[PDB]
Amino acid sequence: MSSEEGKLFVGGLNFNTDEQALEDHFSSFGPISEVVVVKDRETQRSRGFGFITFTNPEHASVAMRAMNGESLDGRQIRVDHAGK
Repeated sequence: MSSEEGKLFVGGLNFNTDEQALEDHFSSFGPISEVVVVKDRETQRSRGFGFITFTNPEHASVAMRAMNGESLDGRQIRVDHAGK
């Protein structure tokens, strides 16, 4: 992305993954500018893919560093930094 968005790409999201679930855990790892999660509109259950925006690429970098392929809600997710 080459931008100060700090957006990370999370894959394999847990079914019980939400904007708050992702924001809370990723917040702990680093600042969260914004959070977005793709889920079922009829089941309201995460589909295994979501987007998370950080304050700065540096913050985005820490989260993927501490979460890439790491058990999120008991299910490993892959955080590929959109920007960094």
